[PDB]
Amino acid sequence: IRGWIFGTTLDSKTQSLLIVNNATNVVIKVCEFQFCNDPFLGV
Amino acid sequence: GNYNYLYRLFRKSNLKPFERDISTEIYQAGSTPCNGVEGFNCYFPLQSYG
Ligand SMILES: *[C@@H]1O[C@H](CO)[C@@H](O)[C@H](O)[C@H]1NC(C)=O
Repeated sequence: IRGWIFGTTLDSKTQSLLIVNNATNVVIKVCEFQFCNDPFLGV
Repeated sequence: GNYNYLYRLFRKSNLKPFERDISTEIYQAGSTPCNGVEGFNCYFPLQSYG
């Protein structure tokens, strides 16, 4: 587990929270993200 | 006339405290779904100050 994504539609036309732990720092953003159907990282 | 300042004119519910809504989804004021198409009873929720 690395992060969480919060919102209502979890797609564009609205804002959505994204928290992600990379390896030494957590990045938190609230952009109007266009999430994928099955989002994940490419470690 | 300066129209750079906007305000939301319609919304399905009132904002909670310190809530921010920047969505530009077309507000369906009637019973006809808008499907993202503006027209009769389908309005842009934002309006410019005069
Ligand atoms: C938040 O989004 C949901 C999505 O349907 C909506 O039902 C709800 O009314 C929204 N919250 C507010 C305070 O408008």
